[PDB]
Amino acid sequence: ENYQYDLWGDSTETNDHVMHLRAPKLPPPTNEESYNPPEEYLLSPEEKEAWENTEYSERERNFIPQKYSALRKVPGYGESIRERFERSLDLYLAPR
Amino acid sequence: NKFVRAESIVAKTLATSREKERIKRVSILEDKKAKNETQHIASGKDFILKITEGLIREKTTYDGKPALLFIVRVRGPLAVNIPNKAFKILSLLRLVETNTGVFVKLTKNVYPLLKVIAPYVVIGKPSLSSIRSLIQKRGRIIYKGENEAEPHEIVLNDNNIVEEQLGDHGIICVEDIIHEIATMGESFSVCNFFLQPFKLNREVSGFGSLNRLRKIKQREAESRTRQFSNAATAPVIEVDIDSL
Amino acid sequence: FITRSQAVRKLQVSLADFRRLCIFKGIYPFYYAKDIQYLMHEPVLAKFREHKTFARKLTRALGRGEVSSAKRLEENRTLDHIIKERYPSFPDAIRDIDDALNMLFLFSNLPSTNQVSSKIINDAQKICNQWLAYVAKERLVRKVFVSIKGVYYQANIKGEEVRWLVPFKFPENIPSDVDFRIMLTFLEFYSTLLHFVLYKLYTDSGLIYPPKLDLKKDKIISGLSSYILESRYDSPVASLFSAFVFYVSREVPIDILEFLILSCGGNVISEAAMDSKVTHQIVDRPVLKNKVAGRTYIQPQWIFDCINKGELVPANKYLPGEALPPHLSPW
Amino acid sequence: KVPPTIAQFQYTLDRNTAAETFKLFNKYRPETAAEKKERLTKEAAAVAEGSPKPYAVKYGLNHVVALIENKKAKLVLIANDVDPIELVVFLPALCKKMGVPYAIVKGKARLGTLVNQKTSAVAALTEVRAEDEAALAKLVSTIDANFADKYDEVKKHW
Repeated sequence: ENYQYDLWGDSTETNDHVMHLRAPKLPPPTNEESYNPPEEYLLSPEEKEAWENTEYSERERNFIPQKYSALRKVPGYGESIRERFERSLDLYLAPR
Repeated sequence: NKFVRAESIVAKTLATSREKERIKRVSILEDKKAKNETQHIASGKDFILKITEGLIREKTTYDGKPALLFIVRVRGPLAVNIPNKAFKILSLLRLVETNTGVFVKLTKNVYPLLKVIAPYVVIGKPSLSSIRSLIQKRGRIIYKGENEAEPHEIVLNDNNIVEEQLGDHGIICVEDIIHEIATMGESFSVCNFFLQPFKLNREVSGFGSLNRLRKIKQREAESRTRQFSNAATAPVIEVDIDSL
Repeated sequence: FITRSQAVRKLQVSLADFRRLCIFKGIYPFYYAKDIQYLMHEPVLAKFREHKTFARKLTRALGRGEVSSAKRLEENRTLDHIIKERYPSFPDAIRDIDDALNMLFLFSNLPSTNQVSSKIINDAQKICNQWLAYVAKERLVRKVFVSIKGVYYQANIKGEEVRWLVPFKFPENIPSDVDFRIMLTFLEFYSTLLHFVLYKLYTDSGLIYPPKLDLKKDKIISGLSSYILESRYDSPVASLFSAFVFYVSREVPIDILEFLILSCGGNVISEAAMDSKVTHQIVDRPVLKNKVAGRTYIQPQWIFDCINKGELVPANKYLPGEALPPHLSPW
Repeated sequence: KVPPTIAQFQYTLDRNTAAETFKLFNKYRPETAAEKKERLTKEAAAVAEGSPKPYAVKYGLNHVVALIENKKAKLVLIANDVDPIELVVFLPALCKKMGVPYAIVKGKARLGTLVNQKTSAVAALTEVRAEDEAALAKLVSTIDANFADKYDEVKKHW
């Protein structure tokens, strides 16, 4: 019988007493990186080659937009773990 | 490299001789049963034993109905060199790899073959949810890579791959394979070959400080759950294979 | 100003334990000298050193050849009070729960491996199922976004607008570059925080906690729909598809579609569930061989567009095999 | 050089024979404090609500010495690294005079591991079950040829 207690209870105050609580900097909303984005953002072969040429840490646009009219046609994503691990590292491994 | 001790080789020889003696009797009994030599045998029919959780056993007569089954390697007997008679069967079924699994369809002829190699592996009927989870979270698929070589058995990365490989029997997504495995579909054999191994995660995988105690506990619990009956008439032992 | 080396020397703590303490205290880097002095008093460090000593004791017991002693030492052995100070109020915890939810969702799909205990994966899956059940019961979801890396789900818990990513149900790759040790330490705290928040919400306004899985249904339809719980309109997402049975073909995953329809208030049945008022069906195959008029065949995109809009748009640009309209970001 | 009585050590049970002796001894581990406590608590609980002698190895130096000279002990183990060597100089000769077989094993620490104690410097067994009596007799017979016949000239090597 654990966790059966109000951890926070009545509380309406923030950490403003000490302003060292830096904002978590949560990721912003998406930027049309959908499986069915506008046809204008359909990466061309030249654009795809240019994106592939760039290496890690210089890929601000870290997604290859493409159109998939069928859900089954969506390819598997294996880079999700690496990207979120990098986010976790950057959460607290950067000077502030 | 390592020197071979006399005791180890002697133990291996004794265990191999015992297993060969058991296997010869099992094969003779199975051949006689196939010939309908019911004149003098220990048991006319056969049974399948089930162990469930405190721990109690269940026994039921074998029923002539096909059913989906999953088999995993148990890594033993500890000191028995697999005889060619069973080695060929294991190699054909590609379960020789430790901790590897594969789905098979129960049949009247398959059951006697399983009886011979029953101690070497663990068998049972997985649940639909467990089958779906395993298929969607594991399973190797051999294909020709990009153009040249075919070492990429990693995972079913894209559904379009399944359409390309076969294209004909309507197998366009992983759910089609799941349905064909759960149901007694014709494509069960086709997709079964497509996914030859099922490399399930192994045990603690190490010794450590506490990991050594965990391994010892697992080993001692195996003896209290699994047992090498060695009886030529030993009923097949079913367990909750989904517990993983 | 002191540095990581000075902090480690003063605290007399291992690098992994130092990182764990920094994460549990959010001591962002040089390091904050004024905060390390406060960190000098930490029961978590005492527990860590006690566990380290117990490890040596267990190794000694194993070496001496005494299983009973080892069992006694192992049996005879938290972040609850840590959360008290790093989350001053519930709104802050709700705001910061985005990373915790994302980590739990990512780990729930990770296959069991030697580098990650299967118990951790099971706990993450249970937490994700509990969160999905809570969201469906409260219908607080407002927008759905599909991406190549998953579906960018979001919730409006107390107006937070948190955005939690749901990874696609597929075998997850396991690159050796990622250090699971740090990920495991993060996941432990995130799971504890999620458990606390879920219990608090369930007791204050939700349902019984912890919910129990539907054993009978868990054998066949394990997932969000396999949960049973009981207690003791603000947006179209909570009113759409009222009493509408949205059938789903074998191609699409029921787990994803069923969540949305159940949150709205409808029902979903899949052809593979068996392995009726069927007003609608979702089909993604190139050819609709079934060709039935009773079940309204519509591409699944319309559900997302209707959820993001709420007008129940017809299937005009949603015919099976027809190119779907661009999924513009609602933000 | 050392006197003839010294250097009688350094000739000890071999790895195979020592391993066999430890395996046989490992089957008679005396009940530890925790095991005895839990057993007694269970017995008391059963009594409140409403077996022969426990065979175990003898390791106490005083107890072992008392067992010797009475022919009760069937086998004796001697630690070679005993810091007060005077405590162990007379044990081999005394056992030989009494005709009790013994085998020297390297390491007091290793010897103590079989009795859940840091060091005991001695170990012996008197009672043995039927399943292990034959094994104990065979080990005793083997130890004779292994040690006594291989070092009949131990008096040399000053």
